[PDB]
Amino acid sequence: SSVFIFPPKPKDVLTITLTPKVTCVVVDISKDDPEVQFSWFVDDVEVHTAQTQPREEQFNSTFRSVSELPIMHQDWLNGKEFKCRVNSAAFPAPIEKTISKTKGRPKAPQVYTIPPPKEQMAKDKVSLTCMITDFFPEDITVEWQWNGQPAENYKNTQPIMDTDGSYFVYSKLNVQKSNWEAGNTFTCSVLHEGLHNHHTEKSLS
Amino acid sequence: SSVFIFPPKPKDVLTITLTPKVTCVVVDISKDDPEVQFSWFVDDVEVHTAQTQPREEQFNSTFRSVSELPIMHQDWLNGKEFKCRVNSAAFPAPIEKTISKTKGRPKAPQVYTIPPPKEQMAKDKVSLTCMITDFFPEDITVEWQWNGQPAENYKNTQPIMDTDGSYFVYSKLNVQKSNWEAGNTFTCSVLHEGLHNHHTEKSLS
Ligand SMILES: [Cl-]
Ligand SMILES: [Mg+2]
Ligand SMILES: [Mg+2]
Repeated sequence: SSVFIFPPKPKDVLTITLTPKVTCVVVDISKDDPEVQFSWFVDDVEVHTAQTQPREEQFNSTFRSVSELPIMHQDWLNGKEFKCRVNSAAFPAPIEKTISKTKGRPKAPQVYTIPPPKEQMAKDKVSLTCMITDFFPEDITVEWQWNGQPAENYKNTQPIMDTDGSYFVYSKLNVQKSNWEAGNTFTCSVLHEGLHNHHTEKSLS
Repeated sequence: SSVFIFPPKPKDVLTITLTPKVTCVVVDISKDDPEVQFSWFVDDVEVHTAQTQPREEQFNSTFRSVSELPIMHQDWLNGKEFKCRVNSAAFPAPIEKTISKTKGRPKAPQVYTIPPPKEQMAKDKVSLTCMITDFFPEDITVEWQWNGQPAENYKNTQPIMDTDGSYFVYSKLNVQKSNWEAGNTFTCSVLHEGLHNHHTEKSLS
């Protein structure tokens, strides 16, 4: 069992009413292993407000242990370091994991939308595209809105670093024929620390 | 000299990187009056992180004294009460002022845009309109964006309470002829606690 640590949801970090949290996970544990113990520190000073989930059997019959450290929005943006120190019997020494915002001047992303390619219109299931470029750091949230309501039928590619140090991402929203030309409006909502108001919208029809 | 207290900028309250602040002002002071002393409390417990400006001569030759209490975003949204207690020699007893978010379930505003009325197109200076309705509480920020850059040539009416308990606001963006039909894009950016992502955009051309 190897330990992983995850950044907070970019959306959570930017919305005052949400609660950003750092996540530590010990996956691939043997039903036989003793419960792992977690320990957290914010800038090398231990904190005691984390909550660790019970323990859940995953898809490969083994388990995972999740621990969440709720944090302050500002601490993530100001670059504080978050350390998860996990140990147990099945570990000679404890494993330590670290994570913190990528450092550098934030850069605002360029958000563009793309209506179905000329050649796809011939199908009975098309796809709208949101093309987000030149942002930094990589933390970003991209979602789609049908008219004004959520849309769960979309996929975002993981951010990739272009040659120049910035990142890009594509979001693909699928829509069974119809809708597109004759129908409801489609909006690409992006949240990033580099945007004016930290958020922006672009819509298609 | 009567004392006033002002809510934090709605935009400040909602953007994690901005610093919302409560403002106390003692306007109409006589050049002869002794410097007023301020005192703050958050939920009846005094705080000592406020900063009071020196003292500035206003438009009617008299002066004003401004004191700002930086606060936490959450405290404003969670309904905490902010009290400014000001005294001095020119005051028998001290004056106390209170302010805090209006209480009730937040309601999301409906944001619509209006292109110049048919009858105004005949002029060499038109006006775009952003019509925001059904929001609650009244704290809101409405701004305009020419393409993607700020616009300072706009006016927002103060929010008004409709019959049903909600509020509405109109924002008027003026644009010297041209632009409108043949030109750059105009966006109405609104920030409110009741919106998804706390923010939204509507554009015209
Ligand atoms: Cl926001
Ligand atoms: Mg099983
Ligand atoms: Mg003078």
